[PDB]
Amino acid sequence: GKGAAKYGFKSGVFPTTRSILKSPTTKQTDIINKVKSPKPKGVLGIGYAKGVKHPKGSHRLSPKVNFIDVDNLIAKTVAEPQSIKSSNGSAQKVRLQKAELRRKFLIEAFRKEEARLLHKHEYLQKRTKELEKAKELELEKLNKEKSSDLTIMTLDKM
Amino acid sequence: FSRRRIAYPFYPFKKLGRQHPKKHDTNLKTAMRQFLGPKNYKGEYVMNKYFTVPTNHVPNYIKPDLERGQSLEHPVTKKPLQLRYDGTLGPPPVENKRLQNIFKDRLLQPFPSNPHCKTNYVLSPQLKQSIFEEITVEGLSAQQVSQKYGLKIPRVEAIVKLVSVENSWNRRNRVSSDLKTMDETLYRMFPVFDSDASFKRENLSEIPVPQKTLASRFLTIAESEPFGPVDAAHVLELEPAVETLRNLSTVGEHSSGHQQSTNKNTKVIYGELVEGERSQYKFTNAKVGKVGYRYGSGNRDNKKDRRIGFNKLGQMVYI
Amino acid sequence: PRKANLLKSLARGRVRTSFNKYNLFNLYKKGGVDLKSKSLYQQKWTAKQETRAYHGEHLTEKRWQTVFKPKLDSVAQLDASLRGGEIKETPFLLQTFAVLEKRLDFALFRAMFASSVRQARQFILHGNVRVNGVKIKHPSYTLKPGDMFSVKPDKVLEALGAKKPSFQEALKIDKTQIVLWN
Amino acid sequence: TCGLVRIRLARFGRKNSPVYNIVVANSRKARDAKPIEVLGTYVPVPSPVTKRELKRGVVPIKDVKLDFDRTKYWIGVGAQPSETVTKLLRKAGILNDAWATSKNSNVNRKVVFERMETLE
Amino acid sequence: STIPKPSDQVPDVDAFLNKIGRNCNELKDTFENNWNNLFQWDSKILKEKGVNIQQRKYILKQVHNYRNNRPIHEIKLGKKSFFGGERKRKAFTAKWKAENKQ
Amino acid sequence: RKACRVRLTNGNVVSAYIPGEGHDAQEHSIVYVRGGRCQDLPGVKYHVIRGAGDLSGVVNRISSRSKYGAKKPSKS
RNA sequence: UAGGUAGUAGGUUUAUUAAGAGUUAAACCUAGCCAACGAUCCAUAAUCGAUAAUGAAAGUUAGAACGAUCACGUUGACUCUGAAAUAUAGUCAAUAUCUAUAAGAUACAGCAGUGAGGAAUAUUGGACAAUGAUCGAAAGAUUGAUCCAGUUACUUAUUAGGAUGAUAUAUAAAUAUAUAUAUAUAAAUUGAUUAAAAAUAAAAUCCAUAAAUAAUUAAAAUAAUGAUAUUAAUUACCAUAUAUUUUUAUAUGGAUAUAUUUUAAUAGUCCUGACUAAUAUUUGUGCCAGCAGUCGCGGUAACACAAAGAGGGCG
Ligand SMILES: [Mg+2]
Ligand SMILES: [Mg+2]
Ligand SMILES: [Mg+2]
Ligand SMILES: [Mg+2]
Ligand SMILES: [Mg+2]
Ligand SMILES: [Mg+2]
Ligand SMILES: [Mg+2]
Ligand SMILES: [Mg+2]
Ligand SMILES: [Mg+2]
Ligand SMILES: [Mg+2]
Ligand SMILES: [Mg+2]
Ligand SMILES: [Mg+2]
Ligand SMILES: [Mg+2]
Ligand SMILES: [Mg+2]
Ligand SMILES: [Mg+2]
Ligand SMILES: [Mg+2]
Ligand SMILES: [Mg+2]
Ligand SMILES: [Mg+2]
Ligand SMILES: [Mg+2]
Ligand SMILES: [Mg+2]
Ligand SMILES: [Mg+2]
Ligand SMILES: [Mg+2]
Ligand SMILES: [Mg+2]
Ligand SMILES: [Mg+2]
Ligand SMILES: [Mg+2]
Ligand SMILES: [Mg+2]
Ligand SMILES: [Mg+2]
Ligand SMILES: [Mg+2]
Ligand SMILES: [Mg+2]
Ligand SMILES: [Mg+2]
Repeated sequence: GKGAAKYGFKSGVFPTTRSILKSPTTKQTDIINKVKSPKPKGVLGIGYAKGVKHPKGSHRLSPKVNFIDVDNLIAKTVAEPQSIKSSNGSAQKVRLQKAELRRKFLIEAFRKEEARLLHKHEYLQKRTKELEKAKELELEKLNKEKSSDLTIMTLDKM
Repeated sequence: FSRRRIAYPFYPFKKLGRQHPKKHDTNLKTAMRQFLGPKNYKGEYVMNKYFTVPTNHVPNYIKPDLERGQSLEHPVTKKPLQLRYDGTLGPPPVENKRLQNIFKDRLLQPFPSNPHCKTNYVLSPQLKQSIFEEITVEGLSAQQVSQKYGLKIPRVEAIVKLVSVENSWNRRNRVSSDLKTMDETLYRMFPVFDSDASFKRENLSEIPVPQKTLASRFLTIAESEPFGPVDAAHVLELEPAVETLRNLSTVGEHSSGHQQSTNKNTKVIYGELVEGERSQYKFTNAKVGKVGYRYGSGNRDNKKDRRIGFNKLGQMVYI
Repeated sequence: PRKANLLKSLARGRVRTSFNKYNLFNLYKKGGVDLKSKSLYQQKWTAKQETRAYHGEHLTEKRWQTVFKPKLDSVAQLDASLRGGEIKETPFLLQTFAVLEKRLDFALFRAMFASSVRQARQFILHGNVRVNGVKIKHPSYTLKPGDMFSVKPDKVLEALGAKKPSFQEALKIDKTQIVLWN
Repeated sequence: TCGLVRIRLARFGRKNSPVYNIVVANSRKARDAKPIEVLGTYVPVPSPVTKRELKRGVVPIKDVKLDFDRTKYWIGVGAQPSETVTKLLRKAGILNDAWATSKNSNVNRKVVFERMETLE
Repeated sequence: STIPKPSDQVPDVDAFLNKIGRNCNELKDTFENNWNNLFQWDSKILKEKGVNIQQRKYILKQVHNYRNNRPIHEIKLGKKSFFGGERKRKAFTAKWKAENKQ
Repeated sequence: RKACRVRLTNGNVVSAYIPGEGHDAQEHSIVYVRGGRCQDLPGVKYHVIRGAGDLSGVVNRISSRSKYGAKKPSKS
């Protein structure tokens, strides 16, 4: 009970939620540019510098983030029935209907997940802009010179 | 240093003396008899002033100190009586000037030892009917009615609901003569609420005291900075008390400015049913990570704080 | 629920939540709790005795200790200086037993639908009460603001009414009345 | 049902008073063990109804909390629901009649009123 | 509610009872040869008539099958093995080999 | 004071004290030993539970019966 | 427990598994690493939480119950199969029992039970009706998983009655409303003769009740199948009904020379010198018998030892 406060006074544990999209999508050019941004090579350096030999049998540069495309993922995973068939049989009818429904749900899920991530990044940026404006506004509001300050002694030339 | 002590009356009373062996009486019992007076064949104590009930809208509460253990008076002429050596009642030799004039606060105070407790005022049926008509027929807002009569918004809405029940009982003649007699008796037993009387009027500016405010905080500013309620509220990260009270005024169920549209954001799917079915599933949208019975949740069933609830039928259940 | 054992005793002199004649005399002859010449523990014990004898005498102290809430409640008046005059001190500590008045039995007692909390509990158990139109048989039911509760008129009449004498007793009183009239 | 990923119910509550939890769990795991995901709750006991409101025409209701989007995703990626979960999901509308069986054929039975969505 | 008509395979209650199987013959007296009773009695009435738990459940299941035109017959109850269940088969087979086949 | 030298089942030998008015403990008697020391006796560190094992409860004990293994007299 | 480590510390090779490194196997070179902020050794021990206890809190404790993570299924090693076993499989050894005396069978830490060790810990129940698993195309079959019930106050939570109540008998007829009803004669348990009580406590009266009864034929589950099972309320007759969250009023139907039938809750256990709530007083014993967590009681004289009467907690 003592530790439930850190998590909201709620007892027990849920399973960790897992991501619909396991890797960053290609349309997130923001994070693509972030990863391709120049890599620090100094006091806070992230990798090897010029003139230093990385250990034999090791890759000097870190691997490449596998950016995925939603359209490519859908194409590889779920494919339309390119060959149409005469579904006269009962089992054929049932299984075709099931496949249709499953494909629709999966494609909808992937599309909505990508949309959600994009909206999330945009909303985060908008919130950051609002907070920066609020910071500047509050700082200048406190910086405004109020007459009541004259009743505080000041050794300015001192 | 403590000891057991029988709760003898603080006021003087005739104690026991030489009692015939087969009487086995106690000073407590003799004090009881002196307080109650003689018991008539009807099983009544007409002598005791508190035996009956008032009919002049003046509460009749005990005044031990004021009366100094003299609860016996004449039933009809309402004159004081006191026990005599010979054992029969008689008016006191000297009048008690404490009882001749009592303050209104002590008149309403029920228990001598507690000055804070005070009886509440009974609303007249005329006032109840007027408030009913003004809230339903005239459409006047609950805030307006509360401001008009001095009553609190919960009380006025409560009386609206109660008078609705009373009207239904009247339509169906459920009220009876015995209930009417109780009505009259307990109406005459309590004082009436007078809206014209300011000291009678309730206060309409009471707000709950929050935890953040309960704590004491002290701020050091130069001897010329103005500092007001808005600044204090900002420092405490709270909204002004005026905003808090204005919200309270509008919170009323039937009061103005009520809004509870939040739930309108969620999705509900009432499933279909066919002939012969006994129930209907009502699915509702949920959010992963915030739904479902949790794993490893504390089992309080064997502890002193196990939760208990009541279902719609009123049945006791373990929640 | 504690069995009713020596509730109306004159010697012990504890004021109960009832309209009984003996309780009335106890309340009459008690001149307040005597805290003179007592240590802190003794003062606390006497206060506990009296306050528990009145409030919730029918709750095992083990249960009352759980029901007890250390947080008291108060309401602040915003027009205190505006009205003018002298300002009185808020009796916070009188809310110590305020957690018990949200129960159904105490609600009936305060509403004067029963002569005592015990009779209110019996009424609830026997099933002569309803809360918001639901027959509630559990005295420990806790109400919420805006709730409505009703009691049967016959039971309320019995609680706030005189006793019905037996036939022979009534005949005795009527014989006496005959003698007086003649 | 077949497959190593299944959508089923795990019991909770007390003796003589159950409440199930719709979850995605490996077929290999225990019934009440921690699943991959918890989709919703389900109270088999219908909401009680008073005699007057029966003659009014009110029907008992069974609460089934559920997250439609993630149920869609899990039934799209190949999870096989257990028969009871299938009845719940189909009756809601997440699944269709393609999951029905000859043993349960209610299409021919008269319908009182169809499903409907509401923004409560 | 609905009472299906008899057929040539099952002209009457005795035919149904014999055909369902699982030693249901002794229920002759309980059902008294009343087709309407057979298709109108539920587990409550069967319990007060004294049939066993398995017997009543089986009878109701086959009654539902017939009412829905599904096949009526006696289905396998399920035996362990000649050499015994898995948890004892190794020992029993060793003993059997030694004592009969040497 | 009446005391006894007793060997527990665990193997350790200790000295216990027999409370009450009179006792029937003898050589090679099966008894139950609990904690608690007789203050006025140096060395003793345990008590024997009256009413358990072969040690009978105190005779004609009507006050604090449970502490001495005495059964309530019905008298009814 | 003051020096430990020789694949030990690096570098090197080539085998080896999908993949790494002294990780195995080789070579192969350097001397190197860990150490008084505690190495190496030796004991003890299954870890943890959004779990339980405690505290104002930092913390301390537990690791039974609800869930995660390890390691085992008599003990030790090794091998198939596999994507993953040193598998509760095989193979050969250790014990300890059986019957087929044989490349024998079995190790209950799965359920229920039996001995034994303990202060101490249940039923050799019922059903696959529900949720899951395994086989099957299905029909269905198997589940000591699981769901129920049985023992056990081990722990919680509910009810386990409540108004009134200090006594009985006897007094002039020889309806427009009385009312402080008085005299009397008796009776009166245990203490006690007054602030010394037990005690409104008993009986008594008035109302209630889950009390054999009397229909639900609810819900757990529906296409069906209910172990639990003698499962919840309103009535002393049921229900459509004029009453829409509202004992419900209409002598509606068979039986009646207005009710004849209700039945009903009975606490134990500690303590009263102070810490520590308990003043109403007595009897016995007389450094003995005996109390006691601490200070301490008991020498005829005990507020402490055994009582009796009162009394204080918890229930
Ligand atoms: Mg004291
Ligand atoms: Mg299959
Ligand atoms: Mg059950
Ligand atoms: Mg000592
Ligand atoms: Mg005892
Ligand atoms: Mg090594
Ligand atoms: Mg290598
Ligand atoms: Mg080597
Ligand atoms: Mg060390
Ligand atoms: Mg160990
Ligand atoms: Mg720990
Ligand atoms: Mg555990
Ligand atoms: Mg530990
Ligand atoms: Mg266990
Ligand atoms: Mg192993
Ligand atoms: Mg073993
Ligand atoms: Mg092993
Ligand atoms: Mg093996
Ligand atoms: Mg076992
Ligand atoms: Mg033993
Ligand atoms: Mg135990
Ligand atoms: Mg079985
Ligand atoms: Mg309890
Ligand atoms: Mg006497
Ligand atoms: Mg059924
Ligand atoms: Mg003692
Ligand atoms: Mg000393
Ligand atoms: Mg003592
Ligand atoms: Mg004593
Ligand atoms: Mg006594």
